[PDB]
Amino acid sequence: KTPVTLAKVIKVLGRTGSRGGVTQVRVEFLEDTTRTIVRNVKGPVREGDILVLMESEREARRLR
Amino acid sequence: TSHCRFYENKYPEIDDIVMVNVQQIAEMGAYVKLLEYDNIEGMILLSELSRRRIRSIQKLIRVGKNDVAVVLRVDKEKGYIDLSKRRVSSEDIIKCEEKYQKSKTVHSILRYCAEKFQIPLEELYKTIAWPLSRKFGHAYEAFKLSIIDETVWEGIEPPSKDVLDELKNYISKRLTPAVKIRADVEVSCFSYEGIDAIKDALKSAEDMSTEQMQVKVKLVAAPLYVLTTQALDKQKGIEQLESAIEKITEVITKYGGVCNITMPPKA
Amino acid sequence: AVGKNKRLSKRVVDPFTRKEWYDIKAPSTFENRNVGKTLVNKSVGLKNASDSLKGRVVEVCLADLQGSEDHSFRKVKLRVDEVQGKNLLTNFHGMDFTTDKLRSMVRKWQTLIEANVTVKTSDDYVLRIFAIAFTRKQANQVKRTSYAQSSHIRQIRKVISEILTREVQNSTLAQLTSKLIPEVINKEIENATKDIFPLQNVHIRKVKLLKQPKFDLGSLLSLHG
Amino acid sequence: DNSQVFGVARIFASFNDTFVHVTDLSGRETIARVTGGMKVKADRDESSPYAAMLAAQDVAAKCKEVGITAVHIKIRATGGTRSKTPGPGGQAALRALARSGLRIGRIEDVTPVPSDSTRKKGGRRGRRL
Amino acid sequence: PKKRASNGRNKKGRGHVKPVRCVNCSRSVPKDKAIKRMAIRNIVEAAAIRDLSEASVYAEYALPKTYNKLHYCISCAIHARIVRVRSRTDRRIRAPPQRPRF
RNA sequence: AGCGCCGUGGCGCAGUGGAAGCGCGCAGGGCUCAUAACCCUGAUGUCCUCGGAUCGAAACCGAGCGGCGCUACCA
RNA sequence: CUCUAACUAUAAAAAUCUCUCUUCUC
Ligand SMILES: [Mg+2]
Ligand SMILES: [Mg+2]
Ligand SMILES: [Mg+2]
Ligand SMILES: [Mg+2]
Ligand SMILES: [Mg+2]
Ligand SMILES: [Mg+2]
Ligand SMILES: [Mg+2]
Ligand SMILES: [Zn+2]
Repeated sequence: KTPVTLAKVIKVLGRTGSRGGVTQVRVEFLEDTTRTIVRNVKGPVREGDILVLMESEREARRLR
Repeated sequence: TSHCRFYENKYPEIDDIVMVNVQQIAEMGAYVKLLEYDNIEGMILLSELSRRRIRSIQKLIRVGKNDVAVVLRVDKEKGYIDLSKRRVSSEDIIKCEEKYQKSKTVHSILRYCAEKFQIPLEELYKTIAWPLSRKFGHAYEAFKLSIIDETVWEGIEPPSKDVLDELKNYISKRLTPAVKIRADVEVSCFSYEGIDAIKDALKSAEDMSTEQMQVKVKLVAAPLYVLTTQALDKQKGIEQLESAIEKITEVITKYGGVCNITMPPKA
Repeated sequence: AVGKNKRLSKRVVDPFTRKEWYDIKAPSTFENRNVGKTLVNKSVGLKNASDSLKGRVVEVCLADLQGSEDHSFRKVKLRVDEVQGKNLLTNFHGMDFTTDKLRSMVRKWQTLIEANVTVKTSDDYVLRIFAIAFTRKQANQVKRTSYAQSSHIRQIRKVISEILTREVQNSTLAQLTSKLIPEVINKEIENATKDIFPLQNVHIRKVKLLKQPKFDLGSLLSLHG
Repeated sequence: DNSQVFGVARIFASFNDTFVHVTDLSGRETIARVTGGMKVKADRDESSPYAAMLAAQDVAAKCKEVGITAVHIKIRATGGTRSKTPGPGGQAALRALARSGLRIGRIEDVTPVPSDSTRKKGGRRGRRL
Repeated sequence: PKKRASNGRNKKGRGHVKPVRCVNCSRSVPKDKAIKRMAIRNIVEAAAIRDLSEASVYAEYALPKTYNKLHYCISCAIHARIVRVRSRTDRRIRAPPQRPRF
């Protein structure tokens, strides 16, 4: 099964990770834009970009 | 051709044990072939690889050789296996390797028969091997019974009875041992006639030696007499040696002496 | 995970087909007489299901039994005692707060007041009642604590004891519970203690049933229906 | 009340291997015992939020198929003498139950509290890692 | 030398006090030199409050808060950053950090 | 004397049945300011001797050698 | 001359060290 969802990132909540490569993204689900999640992105990204996810409810904590 | 599964299905089941060979380690770990099931690949990434801290990468993996393994997840669409090696207890590893040894041994005989008759090994496993593993829990025990009892083959549908005949031949030639049953008898006599008593005792004992099972009471010491025989069913030697005990007690309870049992019959 | 080695020191069935739903009926003290549902194994003679239910206890929010939201913190333990088949009768077994309300309720810079009392009701019910109260900063306060001298604690606690024991040793459990649901006892406590100390936030917590005489079938009948 | 068939979650959430175990509203008949360790392997993610999520989805499916629709949730830390703090998987399990169909009512903390008795494990200086 | 005229404990004339156990490492410490924190927080995280409010019966649920006064030994307290090493003139200031979010 | 074993790459273990194995050793370089710990990589063997079965024996076994623990010096 | 709200998720291991002390006066 492929329950991927597209979420448009609206805010970059700074950067985290051991070496400092992964970024906080506040994504907003393209379906039902009422909902917002924070997640962790490898690679550069700006506001307005969209992301593809398999897991949807996983709101992972800060990597450390 | 060497191929085919050792167990029922082709895919490994969840939460089971296998033993796999390693051939290659790229970056995340080793995706390796299995020698307990079929021949597909399954991966161990580095997190579930070494119980100890990850210090030696190549020393503990030893590309080219076999090692115990445990399957976590199965993807029953394509043939992908998730597998580990840390998570097998010290108690477990020995039964793991024993099951592998049994599965490997049963493989070669049917390999020989398939090569000789040009029958796919899959067919031989489907016809004779799998119903034996259902009947007896495992096929090697089935072949051990086949050496002893011809009836274990009764109910199987061979692809040809010539397979049965040559398999009888090769099992009798290859799997042949007849465990030795030994015991120790204590002669505690303080009596008058004991040597002639012992002579009559061994006469009676060795008179019971059958064609297929021969009992001899060898001398190693005066009080300790060691009883040796070879039992092929591992279930007659005990009774014959208890018969020898009955003979010796009946002989010496009337000559005046005393005799006792130190070690009863045992494999 | 396969972790466990199998220290042994598939008979599969559908275990929940052997189970059935029974309704819950609450005593007439509460407005919402129907509480919920309960799952019981099917009636197999010699260990009948009716025996299986009898003795079950349950925790129910007092709002769910009153419908109001000023009772958002209390809960009632109910004990089943009677069987009708496809419908069961539960008796009051105790009352308690919610932990959240009580832990929020105790605060720094105010001495709490606790009172135990063991009582005999009108009929036979050996009960025990716990009372919790707190001092109060009066609406003029600049001495910015609200502590109370030990003698005032002894006096107030003795008042709590007399009021609780007097009220409870008068009536059967039902009249007591009906008095409890609006906490008339709370209001009378703060009324009789305000002479000594302001004694804010008086309440009654963790009322326990300790002993009941025999069966009292008729009263339980009267309380349901 | 439109016949919401209530149940109870009774979440147990420690620093290790959170538990989700639905019983009847009476707290006697088990429904969907499935635990934190059931759906994770490395045994380290036992307390991880994802473990709680997976166990929660399994419980949600089993609970919906048996018949319980609304679930009353109680979170229990390790409690007793041990550490008083809700497990990290508790929040994840609660959120996951909240999403997956089953309705929610009357969440409260049930973690036991002693009267500071039965001296806690560790010694005087305690764990001196 | 004399670093702490109050000796940290805040004891000053009571002989001895009962010792509490660290909620992290169980280091027994006198209750007064036993830096303490209130665990006043909502039972559910702010990341899921709506996820509960809409997906639950009884609209406008009270959303209860959990309460705790945890006790930290000074070793674990300084390691886990709840208490912070402060400059010599700064050790005077007993005032809290002025309402973290003002 | 018979039994219960064993026969090593330098030492220790191991499967015995698909045919040179791992640690401890040692040489070399690697980390280190530097030594030790730790990384990695090598050059060396009749897995004791004669046979017999085997597509195959170092491996299954016998007919013998050497080293052992007992039984026990067994007129 | 005027008011009490925001709360998070850190612990693998790391032993040892040889010379040599040279000064202040218009
Ligand atoms: Mg240390
Ligand atoms: Mg330390
Ligand atoms: Mg100092
Ligand atoms: Mg000094
Ligand atoms: Mg202090
Ligand atoms: Mg004094
Ligand atoms: Mg030294
Ligand atoms: Zn501590």
